[PDB]
Amino acid sequence: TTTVGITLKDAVIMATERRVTMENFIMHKNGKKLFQIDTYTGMTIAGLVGDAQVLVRYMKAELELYRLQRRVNMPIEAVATLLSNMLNQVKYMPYMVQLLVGGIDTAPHVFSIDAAGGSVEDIYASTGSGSPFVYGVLESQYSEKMTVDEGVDLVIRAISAAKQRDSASGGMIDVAVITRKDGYVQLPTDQIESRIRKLGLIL
Amino acid sequence: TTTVGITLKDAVIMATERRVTMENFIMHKNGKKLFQIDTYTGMTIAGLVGDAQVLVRYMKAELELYRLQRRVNMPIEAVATLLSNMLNQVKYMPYMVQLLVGGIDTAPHVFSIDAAGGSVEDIYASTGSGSPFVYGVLESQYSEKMTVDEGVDLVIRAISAAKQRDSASGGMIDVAVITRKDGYVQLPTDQIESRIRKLGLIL
Amino acid sequence: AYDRAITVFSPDGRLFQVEYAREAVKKGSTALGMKFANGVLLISDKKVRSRLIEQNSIEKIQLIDDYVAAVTSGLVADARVLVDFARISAQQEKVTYGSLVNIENLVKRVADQMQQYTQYGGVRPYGVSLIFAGIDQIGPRLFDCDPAGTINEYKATAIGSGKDAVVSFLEREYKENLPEKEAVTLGIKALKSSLEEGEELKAPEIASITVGNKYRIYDQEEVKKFL
Amino acid sequence: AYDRAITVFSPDGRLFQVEYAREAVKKGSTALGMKFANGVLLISDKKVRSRLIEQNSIEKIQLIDDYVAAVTSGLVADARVLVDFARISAQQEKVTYGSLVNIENLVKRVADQMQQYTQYGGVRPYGVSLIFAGIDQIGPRLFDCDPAGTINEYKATAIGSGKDAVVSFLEREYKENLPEKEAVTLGIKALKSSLEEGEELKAPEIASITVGNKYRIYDQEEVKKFL
Amino acid sequence: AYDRAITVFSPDGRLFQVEYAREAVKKGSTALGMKFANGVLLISDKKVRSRLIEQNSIEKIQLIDDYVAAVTSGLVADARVLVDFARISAQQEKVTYGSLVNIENLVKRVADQMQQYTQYGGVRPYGVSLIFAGIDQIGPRLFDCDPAGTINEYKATAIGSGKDAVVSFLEREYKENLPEKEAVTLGIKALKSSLEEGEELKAPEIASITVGNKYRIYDQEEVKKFL
Amino acid sequence: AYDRAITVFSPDGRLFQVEYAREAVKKGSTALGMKFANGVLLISDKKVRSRLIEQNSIEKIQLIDDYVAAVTSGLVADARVLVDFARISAQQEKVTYGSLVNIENLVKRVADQMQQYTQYGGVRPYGVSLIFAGIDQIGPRLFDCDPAGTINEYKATAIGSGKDAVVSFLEREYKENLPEKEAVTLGIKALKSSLEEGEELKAPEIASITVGNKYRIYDQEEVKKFL
Amino acid sequence: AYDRAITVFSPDGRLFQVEYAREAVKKGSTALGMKFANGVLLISDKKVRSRLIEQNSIEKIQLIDDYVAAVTSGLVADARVLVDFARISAQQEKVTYGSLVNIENLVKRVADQMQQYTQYGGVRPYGVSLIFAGIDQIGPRLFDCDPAGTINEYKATAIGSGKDAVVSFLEREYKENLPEKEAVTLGIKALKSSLEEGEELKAPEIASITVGNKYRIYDQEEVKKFL
Amino acid sequence: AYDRAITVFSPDGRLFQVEYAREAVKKGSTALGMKFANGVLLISDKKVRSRLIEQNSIEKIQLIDDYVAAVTSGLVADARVLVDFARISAQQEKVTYGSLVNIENLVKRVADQMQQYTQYGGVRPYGVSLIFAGIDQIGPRLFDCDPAGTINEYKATAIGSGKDAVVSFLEREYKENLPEKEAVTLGIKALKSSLEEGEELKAPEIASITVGNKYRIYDQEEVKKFL
Amino acid sequence: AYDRAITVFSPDGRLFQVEYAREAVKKGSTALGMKFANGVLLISDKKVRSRLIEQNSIEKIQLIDDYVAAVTSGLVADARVLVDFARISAQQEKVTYGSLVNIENLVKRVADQMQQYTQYGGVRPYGVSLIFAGIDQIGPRLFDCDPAGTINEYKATAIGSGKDAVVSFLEREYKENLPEKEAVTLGIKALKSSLEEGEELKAPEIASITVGNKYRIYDQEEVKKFL
Repeated sequence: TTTVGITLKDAVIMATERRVTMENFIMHKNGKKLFQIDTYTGMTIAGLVGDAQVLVRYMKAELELYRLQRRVNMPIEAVATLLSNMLNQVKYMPYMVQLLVGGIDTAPHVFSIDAAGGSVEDIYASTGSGSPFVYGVLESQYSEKMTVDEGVDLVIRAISAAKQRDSASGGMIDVAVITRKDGYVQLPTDQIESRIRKLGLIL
Repeated sequence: TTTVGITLKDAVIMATERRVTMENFIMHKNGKKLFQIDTYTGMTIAGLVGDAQVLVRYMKAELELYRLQRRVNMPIEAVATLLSNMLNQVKYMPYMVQLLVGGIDTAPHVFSIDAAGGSVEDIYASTGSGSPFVYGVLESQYSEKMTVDEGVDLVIRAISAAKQRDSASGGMIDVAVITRKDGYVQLPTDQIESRIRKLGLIL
Repeated sequence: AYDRAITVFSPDGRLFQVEYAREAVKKGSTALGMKFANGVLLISDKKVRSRLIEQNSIEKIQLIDDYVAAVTSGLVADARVLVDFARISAQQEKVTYGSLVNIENLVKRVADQMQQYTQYGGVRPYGVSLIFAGIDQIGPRLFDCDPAGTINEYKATAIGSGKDAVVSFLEREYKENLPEKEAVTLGIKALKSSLEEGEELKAPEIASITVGNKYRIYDQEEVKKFL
Repeated sequence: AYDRAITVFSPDGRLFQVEYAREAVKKGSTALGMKFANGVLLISDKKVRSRLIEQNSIEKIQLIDDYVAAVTSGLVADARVLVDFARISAQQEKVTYGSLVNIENLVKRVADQMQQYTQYGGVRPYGVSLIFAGIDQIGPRLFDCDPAGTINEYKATAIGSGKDAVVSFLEREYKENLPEKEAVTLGIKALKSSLEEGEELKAPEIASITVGNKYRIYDQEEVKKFL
Repeated sequence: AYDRAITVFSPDGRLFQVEYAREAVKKGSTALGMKFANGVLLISDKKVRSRLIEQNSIEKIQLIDDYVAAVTSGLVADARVLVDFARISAQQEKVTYGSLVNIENLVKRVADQMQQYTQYGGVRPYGVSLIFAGIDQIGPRLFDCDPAGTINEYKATAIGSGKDAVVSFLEREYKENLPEKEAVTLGIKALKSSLEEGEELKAPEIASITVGNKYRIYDQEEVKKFL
Repeated sequence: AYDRAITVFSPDGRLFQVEYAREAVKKGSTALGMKFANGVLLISDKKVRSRLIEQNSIEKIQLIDDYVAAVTSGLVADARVLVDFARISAQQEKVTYGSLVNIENLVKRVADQMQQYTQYGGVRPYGVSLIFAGIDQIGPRLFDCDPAGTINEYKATAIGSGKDAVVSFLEREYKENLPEKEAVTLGIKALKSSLEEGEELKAPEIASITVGNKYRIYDQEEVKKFL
Repeated sequence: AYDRAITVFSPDGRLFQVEYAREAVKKGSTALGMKFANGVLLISDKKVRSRLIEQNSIEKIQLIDDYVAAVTSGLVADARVLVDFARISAQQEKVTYGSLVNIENLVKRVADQMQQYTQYGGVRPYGVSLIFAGIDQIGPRLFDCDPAGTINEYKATAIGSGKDAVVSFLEREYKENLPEKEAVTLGIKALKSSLEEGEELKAPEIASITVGNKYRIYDQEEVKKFL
Repeated sequence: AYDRAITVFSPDGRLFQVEYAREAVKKGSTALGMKFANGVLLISDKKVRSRLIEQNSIEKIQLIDDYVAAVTSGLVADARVLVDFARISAQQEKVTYGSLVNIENLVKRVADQMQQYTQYGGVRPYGVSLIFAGIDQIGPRLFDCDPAGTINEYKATAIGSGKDAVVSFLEREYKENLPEKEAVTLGIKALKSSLEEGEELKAPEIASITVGNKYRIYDQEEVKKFL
Repeated sequence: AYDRAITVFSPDGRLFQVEYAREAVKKGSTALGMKFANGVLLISDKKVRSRLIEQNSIEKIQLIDDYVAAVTSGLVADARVLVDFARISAQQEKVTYGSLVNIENLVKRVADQMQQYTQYGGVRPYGVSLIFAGIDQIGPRLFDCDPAGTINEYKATAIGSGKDAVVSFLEREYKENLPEKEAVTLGIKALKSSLEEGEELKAPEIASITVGNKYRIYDQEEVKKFL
């Protein structure tokens, strides 16, 4: 797996790829690892597929319930703190996952959460077996000043590198842009394919 | 074991074979690994025979109960989500299984579910020790445009390959075709045997 | 008096609170079931209450599984909770043995629950009667069940307000092994028997099952042809 | 008064609620059992209620296992629950020791359950009497059991409405060690004795077991030849 | 009398404590719902009590999820506790199957909780009625629910003090499949119908949902254009 | 009044429900025990009720183990449950220490159970008295025990209807250390003393145990020679 | 009558015990809160009882956390136990999510506890009303809560004996968005309004919080300048 | 009235059921204890009831351990259960710390159990008083304990019917630090004081313990020399 | 009437059983505490009852720890059980944090227990008041606590029969920050004030603690110099 999350001025961009392996055997080319879990919040999952999925459902549920009881969306830091507690409570029988939780409250935020419930905010983060290659690309090419279209390209690029050097990663790239104005928008396939072509790339 | 599930325009086709081994010792030539569990849903089982069977019964039960309480059949994605939760709840003392769940709601669907409750939809999937040979055949020979008769042949072919290179697989091939029109129909032996002959094959 | 608590026998050996629970059953609309040639059926009156209520909403015949159905009469909340229990109890039998061999035992498990609430203080009895009809490895079966937990197998029976008019009428006309189409007529006659003075009989529910088959619910167009 | 709660002794030392529970037993139809030459039998009246009730449905003699049977009289729901308890209790003894050596102990386990519900508040007694008859390593055995949890072993006994007419009649005519065919006649006479004024006795149930054999239920054709 | 305890049937078979619990519902302000062309809506009166109370505080239409809403009437504390239960119950269904396929079952789960508190001693019934409205895989749905645990699906219905004036008025004017804008008018007329003698109708709440969409709450500026 | 609940002291400091429980004990038939030269014995009256009851069925002297026996009087169901408890309690002592050293402690364990049901609400006392007789490492022992849980060790004592006649008579005649054959005679005289006006004394039960030996039950042929 | 048990509805659908619990609230001294420009405040009367009581001992405004405060009125023991519950409930929300986003939910959790004691037998309701005031991610918030578990959000409200005098007075004078120093005056006027006939108003407690800041408790020197 | 339930205060703040429990204590025979020179003793009256009761059976002074004894008065069943509880409680203290340092704490543990049964409904108080006498690391100790759970340490005290005669007499004659032989005489004089009109005082029990030694029970030959 | 059960509000919002519990407190002997210069003290009357009771036995001032003491008044059994609870509660705080920082929280924990028994049926309130006095990180502290669970911090207060005479007298004479020797005199005067008509004041108990030091109990020789 390769998932990545970056923050900008008034935006958050999340991307994954879609490959699912049971060892070296590519069982599904087209799984889903990026999920919207609130109006302005998304989550990416890496690690054991079963555990990750159970958590996606709990989160969707518990964040929708929060919203109705409070009439505001759960602050992104609160979402991370909630998960911190859930995962830690069961650290010795854990959910075997790596989560990125990204979104917009008063500002933008990306949080990275481990299987023991340690949560940390950074201005970018990546998770999964392909994550070090993304970190390489981001270290070199990321700027806080980047526009949204510059950022969308950046992640497409990063993941496309990760894909080439991680046999655990592959398939079409999913991207989502989260803004205060238009909310969580999942960029449509044909627009992403268009940019892979324009940057000159493969899968 | 070899089981396979494929989707087409308005159809789902599932096939297994019938061999049951306790190690290298072929104890039964003629077990049953394909089951109808709702009007338009079927399930294939691979893995520990006891666990797989206990699940077949629960599913039959709980999907019949759903239908009466709701007066509609449980959506195929719901069936997969149900199983996801069951298997995950007990991930550390698991059902040692690999399930395919296939059927028709508004469209057709095949889902593959692992022993930790990870569920994923693909347009085809295979499970069991013979699965990689099926995946070889399918990769080469499968088309979305295939007619139902073309598909029925395709799986008979896939499994007949798997049988030849997997000592864990063998016996007569079971096939079922699931359509909105005629529902779950299990194709009768003599019609399958007929097609094995016409494609020029063995067991 | 001795009628204030479910755990108290009267001096003649009566549980008055049970008998009163049974009076709740009489306030329900009539329903009947009868055995016929290789089959069993249920019929139940629909007292329409308003244009504004959805008709395919709470009607009273409920499938327990594909081969077993039930009608209730009495408190509607309690009927619901018992039907849902009956449904779960049927599925448990199917998971333990892969098939419901004798329906008598599904009924017995439901009746047991009902009796249990006539022996412990701090609970009230279920104010419901039920009829259970379906096919099993013995044949077609027709049972009833009351707040007390009391079971009887019948050839024909009724429950609800018009019970007596209907059991009285079948006591005179009922014949074993009619064809389906005639049983249904005989049933409709029985039901009409129970109304007072040239009062309309609007579309009832009818469901039937014959050996080798699954249950079928008559739709109201088919049902009209018997009015 | 002191008759409103199972846990309250009267000043003379009486548990009135238990005594009232016993009145529930009198409302059941009569049944009797008697020991004979290397065997024991049970007979029970069938008050037919309607053409519409299935006859081979709830009749009152129930096998507990292949060598032990019971008749009940009183509240039918409670009879059911006690018979099923008796049946489970027999199987537990068989799993612990591989055989039911003394039937007295099966009865004792059932009677103990019944007594237990006459000592704790918040439960009412079971309104049932039972007769247990069967063969074991001691010989043929005949017992009865009441709401209070009281056991007696008999040569002949009855339960139900006509108990007194029947116990009175056997007190005068009963002989030890008759042959089966005569014991059954003597029983039928006893039963007839209990009806008032030239009233019909319709087909009762009869079940018998003789040492070395299994229980056999007379079918109503065989039973008729004694009427 | 037989009206002091939830577990006690009257001699006619009545649970008076349940019926009194129902009287608590009548003290709430009126609310109604109705189905229309590919949609369903709810309207609820706001009896303003004071300048000093925040208006967007406790108003009575509560989303259960994005596609399901509810109005309550009766004791406000109990309404709250049931709405919060309904909400949790909806999320459980969504975590088990990934979608709420039939709303009838969410209502059934709530109604079951309510009925449970009419069978055990030591608890009182919930003094609340609810209306549930939303879209699901069957279509638009409108339900109600009462202290007894009784469910009905409606085309239009009301709850609260002015229930009868409103159900009476819709019985005469209601038409299936109006457009949204007209349904809302018809609703407001019904509501006005229920007040006595040239009494003001201040801004009610209105919420609607149409197939394929999410719920929308009318803001009071939009609501005024129907007064 | 203060006699309706086991947990309520009267103003004079009386538990009336316990005293009434004691009245149940008086309705049992008389039984007595006495110590003699290196032994102890029990005698109990058999009021024969009918030809039809088996005699070697419920008679009242019960071995608790090979060296300890008990007679009871009062409610028969409760006697049974207490004898079976006593038996289990003896085996527990034997498994913990390999031998019942002091019988006083077996009695104490039974009496404790009995007392426990005179302190908590929601249970009624056991309506039984017992006599315990046997040999242990102290010597021959004779005890009694009542519904209240009260213990006394005796040289001779009685329980049942004719208690007072018998305790009165032994108060005058009893001598320590008689031989077995004379103690038994003295006992029978005591028992005869308690009947009114030239009334028959049919065969009682007698059981005896002497130091170094096991219990022996006199068979009715041997018992007759004392009538 | 129907006012002896919390679980019993009157025939008009009233829980009298709850309404009586509310009468306990009226015996407390008056307290009020009001929203103003970017802030909220609380004021509470101090009826001084004696020179010998420490003043900075039990006064009635309690911080729940740094941004949320409460005043109570009613039974003091129960007030204490609720404030301490509120405090623990706030910290739980902070450990689960790292911040108290909506105060409505803290109040809801407390009100739920209070309602729970108006549905189960064997507990009495809390005899307390509370006001909750603080700032959160929505803005300044003012709530009240009663023995029944009933919530309302206010712009201004009072609790205690002088509630009506004070709510009546604010109904006429209160304006939204005053500055702090004027809101406090208006409050003191309202409070003075509630005393009878030229009676002294000794130093009340005042606490306030404005957006962006923490709570501040006026010390009695600052408070005097408004008398 | 307010005397029917242990949990109910009268309006003057009285637990009448406790007070009545205390009246049970007065029906026991008198017993006294007194401290003397480096020792403490107990004396208790033996009202002989019959030749037929064993004397060395239930007498009232019971060793709790080798250095601690107790007399009881009141219901004998409850006394027993409390003495056995006191014995077990002493051993627990010895296992935890290897020695009973302060007897006050053994008494406190027993008194706590007794008080516990005067605060919860569904249990009645123990109808017993006790005196505890023994030596410990503080010195010789004499305590009493009542149904209420009330402790006092005494130089001399009595319990039972003749309490007041005896406490009155010791109030006038008792001296600290007598020798053993004289304390015993003074005690016997006190006891005699409590009987009416030239009534016999048969052999009481006497037990004594002096610092550095173990308890000793006077045998009735030694006891006679003081009569 | 509404005064028979702790869980029942009167119509004016009163818990009469609590108020009656309070009347138990008035039967205790008087005790008082007061703050002085860098210290706090307690004084309690000793009504001597008999030469025969040990004086250094149950006297009423009990150390909770080395820096905290308490006096009680009311039922002595319940006082004991609360003091022992207070002591355990203090040690828990010390084991969690290594020091008792605020005594208010020890009292709060005890008062919470007391309140808890005024909300659940099936328990009675503790019939006790307490005074708590000691030094902590805030300074010297003086509290009281009643059956209801009500806390107040005082400069001086009293509990017991003569409470009012004493609180009345200190209301007129008490001055802050006296020296120890004068506070003790003022106290003794207050106490004398409460007796009627030239009645003796025998030796009370006095205990005092001053900042930086441990508690000290005046021995009766030192106490005499203030009489």
